[PDB]
Amino acid sequence: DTSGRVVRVTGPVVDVEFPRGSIPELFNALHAEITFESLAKTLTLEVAQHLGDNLVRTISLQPTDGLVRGVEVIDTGRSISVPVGEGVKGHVFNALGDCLDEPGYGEKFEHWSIHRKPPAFEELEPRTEMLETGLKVVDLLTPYVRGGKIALFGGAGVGKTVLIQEMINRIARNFGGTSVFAGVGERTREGNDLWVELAEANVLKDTALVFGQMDEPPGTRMRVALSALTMAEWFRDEQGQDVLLFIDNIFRFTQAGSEVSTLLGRMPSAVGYQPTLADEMGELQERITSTRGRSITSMQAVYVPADDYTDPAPATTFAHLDATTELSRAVFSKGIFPAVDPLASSSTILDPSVVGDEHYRVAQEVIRILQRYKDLQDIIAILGIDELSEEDKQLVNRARRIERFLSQNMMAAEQFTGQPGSTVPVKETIEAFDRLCKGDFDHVPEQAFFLIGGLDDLAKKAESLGAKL
Amino acid sequence: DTSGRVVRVTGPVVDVEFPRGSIPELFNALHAEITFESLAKTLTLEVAQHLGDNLVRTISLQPTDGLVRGVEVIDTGRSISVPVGEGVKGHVFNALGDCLDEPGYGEKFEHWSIHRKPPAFEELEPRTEMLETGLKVVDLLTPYVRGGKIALFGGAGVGKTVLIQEMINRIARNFGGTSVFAGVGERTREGNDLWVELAEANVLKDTALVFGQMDEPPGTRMRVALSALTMAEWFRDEQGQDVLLFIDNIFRFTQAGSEVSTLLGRMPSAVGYQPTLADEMGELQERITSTRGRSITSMQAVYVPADDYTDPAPATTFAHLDATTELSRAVFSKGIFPAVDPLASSSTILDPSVVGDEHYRVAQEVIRILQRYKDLQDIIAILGIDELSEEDKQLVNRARRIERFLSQNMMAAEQFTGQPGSTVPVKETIEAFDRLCKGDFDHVPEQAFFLIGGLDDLAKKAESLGAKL
Amino acid sequence: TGIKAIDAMTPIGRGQRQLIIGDRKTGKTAVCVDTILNQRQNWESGDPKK
Ligand SMILES: Nc1ncnc2c1ncn2[C@@H]1O[C@H](COP(=O)(O)OP(=O)(O)OP(=O)(O)O)[C@@H](O)[C@H]1O
Ligand SMILES: Nc1ncnc2c1ncn2[C@@H]1O[C@H](COP(=O)(O)OP(=O)(O)O)[C@@H](O)[C@H]1O
Ligand SMILES: Nc1ncnc2c1ncn2[C@@H]1O[C@H](COP(=O)(O)OP(=O)(O)O)[C@@H](O)[C@H]1O
Ligand SMILES: [Mg+2]
Ligand SMILES: [Mg+2]
Ligand SMILES: [Mg+2]
Repeated sequence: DTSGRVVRVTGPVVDVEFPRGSIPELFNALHAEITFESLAKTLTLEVAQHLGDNLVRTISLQPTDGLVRGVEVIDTGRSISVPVGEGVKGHVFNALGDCLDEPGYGEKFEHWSIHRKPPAFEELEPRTEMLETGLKVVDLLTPYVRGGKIALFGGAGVGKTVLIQEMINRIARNFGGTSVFAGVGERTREGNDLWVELAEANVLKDTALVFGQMDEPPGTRMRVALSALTMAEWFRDEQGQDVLLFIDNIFRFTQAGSEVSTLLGRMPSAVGYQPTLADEMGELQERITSTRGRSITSMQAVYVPADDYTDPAPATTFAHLDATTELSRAVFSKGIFPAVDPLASSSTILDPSVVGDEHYRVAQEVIRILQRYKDLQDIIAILGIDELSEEDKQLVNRARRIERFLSQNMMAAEQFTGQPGSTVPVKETIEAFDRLCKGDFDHVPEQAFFLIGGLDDLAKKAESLGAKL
Repeated sequence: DTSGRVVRVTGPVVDVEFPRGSIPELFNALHAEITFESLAKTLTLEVAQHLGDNLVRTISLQPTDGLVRGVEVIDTGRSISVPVGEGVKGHVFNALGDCLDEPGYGEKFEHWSIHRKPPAFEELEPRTEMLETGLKVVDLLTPYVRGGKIALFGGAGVGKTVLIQEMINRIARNFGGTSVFAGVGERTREGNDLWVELAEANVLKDTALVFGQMDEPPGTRMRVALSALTMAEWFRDEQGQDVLLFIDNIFRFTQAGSEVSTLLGRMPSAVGYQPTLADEMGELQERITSTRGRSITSMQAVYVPADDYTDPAPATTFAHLDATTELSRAVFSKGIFPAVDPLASSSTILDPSVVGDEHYRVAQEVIRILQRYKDLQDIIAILGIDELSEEDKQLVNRARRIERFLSQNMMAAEQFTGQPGSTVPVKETIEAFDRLCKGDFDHVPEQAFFLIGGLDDLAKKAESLGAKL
Repeated sequence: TGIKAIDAMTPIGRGQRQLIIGDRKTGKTAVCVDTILNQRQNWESGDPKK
């Protein structure tokens, strides 16, 4: 007839031969069967390449352990589809679209293909509206954008997930729209933790969760982000109501693409990443966008391999963002939380014509003081502060106090330390940092600027440390 | 008949098939046709390898866009030949031997193959005669050899082209022989600049220019140096009178050989260079020489990739030269011009038996002072100059004045500083640097040494700043 | 280009190829867009030589 036949099985990549004239199109979904009674399942393969001689190379979305050569492969005729609609709010889903908490749910919904095209160029408009969070460093030096793309870069264990949870607490709770959370190649324990904490915070009824985690074959970790993005695209286009999209470790999407590319027999590029790194990253990231009149505020955590910010994956991700919060291990080791590197982080709306003159001036002054401190850091490391000029000593004192005052006790840090969170309005932040960079607090010790909120918290901690403002 | 047939076209490398017995020898010139009316031309192909089974792998000298598989390839039976004789002087030529400003000129001249063997060893003779240029640093620390091999090393955009223009101004303007200039894979703006500036100085009537620039395929950049070298070899062997051979960024020969080494089927060497790097560089560089009684004063510019003097191309070029003027970006960043590194540059006629006892003593003292200064620079940067001795502070003042007095306002840099150029005889240079090292000008500020000529210019600029000497 | 630093220290002429090289978020696109915007008076002049 017209059904295929497995020929080669190289890991989670499967080559399938089809009768001529019946070759499945790229991205089509095929179904194979594993009959080994403990691993019995139905594999969903995705056509990746046409090899010739009626061969087709596909990426399996489930582990191929137990697959035999010559078994029948059924071409479904369409690409992988996921449920879309209001019904997906409040449930946990797979990369294939299967509900996890309530199996069989959503099989009667409208189903959308996970491979869409990005919006046309004539539909795009730049977003320059500030999103106020309540964090001092984020609101001052890297203000977030309403309907823009945000990322949190960082090495291993510097606070990317804790900052994702902080932004879920701050932005997604007081929200009026709908939220989607994709967990790409991350911990399953964290997925369960988020599921439970969104159930108890009464936020789950507005959030749709899609999880493809660390214990999945690279195809699942490559396509789960597309599934969640498809649900978000439905919420943006068909319903048009202020979507939020959190993606946990888009870098795991990149890494699964790397592994799949190695298995497909492609030539390795620099470092070892796939040759189609930027192309896949662009095909994904260009659908995470707000069109004219319809919003998607996006926030992604990006892992930085071996703390190497010049790695091809984060270096390619950088070009797709409106605000990049970069977490450093140097800042993380000093106990400053969030461990935001203030000199590397950036935002496209830190512009006098967007945030105002005083905001921008105070931010530039803070950055100048911190850059001078970083310039002196070498001499300070060998000879200490005692050898600098008097101007430089004053500036280093101001810079230590500033780099400590950018720290803050976050709402999500109450689980680690027991101290509740703090919200600081942006005007109070600007005023406080203006007073710092002007020298109005050079007498308060270096501590008492550590993990507090606004100026009242500073006054309380200084008066508990025997100082005044 | 006995013609060829194009079988494969992968970029600049073309495979051709010939009947048995009609296989062209290595380095022959074949002619193919491109008939597309917007790109119609006659491809010249240089036989590079015999692939077996009557196949032949050739490198194209023109872009292969528009070349069809199976077209006729005519074997000329000889290698690429260029016009030679006293009639090539005053004209701009091609890598193929075609006149650019007056096409058709030279088709009735004697034509010499561009492939030669280097002179026999029994004809080689060491050259130990100083070529007085007029630059303080060159005349002092890197005395050029008359009839010898000179090079200018340096990264991207330090001083090489300006220094070669300066040396064309100094050595070639009042020369009693012939000059040949090979522009090997350089800019075309600079080629037109040189053409116009040689027509202005009435030097063009004695100079033969051969240009294959950066926009040309790697075959032209690989063979233009050989064409110009064949013209110079004719002027040396047949006419026999005092050739000058300038070559801009000869490295481009190595780089063009490296661009096609993988397409020719060779495994790459250490830093991505061809395995035959040193062998080809030796085959080329050994023809650029003065035999006994026949002189060729050669002067090449050598690009150092990424300022790394350990790169295999400059590291292999270093062995073919009698004098090397090595330019640094650290000296370029300080405003000192020419940006010669006095501690890295060298010459073989820097010998008490060649340049005299006082020249050599002054040069060695300058080098010692500058080395001690380079050793103290880090201490001075971290701990401050007041931490040194009094001997060391004296030496540091002297070394700063000396490193500023090695700079000079060159004739070819009037376009960059608006200031006319200077010329300093070698005896004035020797005595001036003797007085500097002895300490006769330790009361003149650090300026008034910067971009000047001899001691009279030093007095003028010192009095312009309120000082004497 | 309308920029003092570029027009004074690294001047650009018509026919030249000047490279704007740097890290990310240093002002490369800013420099190029300002160079484009500075030609408004040249365009409003009217003669094809300006
Ligand atoms: N001359 C300037 N003065 C003040 N601010 C500037 C200047 N040039 C650029 N900026 C600011 O720098 C920010 C980013 O600069 P820009 O986008 O031009 O850099 P870029 O080289 O394009 O980096 P990327 O391509 O990675 O975005 C802009 O928000 C702009 O406000
Ligand atoms: N704001 C904070 N306050 C206190 N502790 C923190 C804070 N952020 C992170 N930490 C600690 O550092 C660790 C960071 O983990 P996390 O950032 O979730 O890892 P990753 O960045 O790999 O996702 C947490 O286990 C937590 O104990
Ligand atoms: N003697 C000099 N005086 C002033 N500027 C110089 C001098 N030599 C080089 N430069 C500067 O260096 C730039 C490029 O130098 P060049 O020698 O052309 O680079 P390369 O060595 O890569 O060919 C010039 O535009 C010029 O501004
Ligand atoms: Mg994490
Ligand atoms: Mg040059
Ligand atoms: Mg830009």
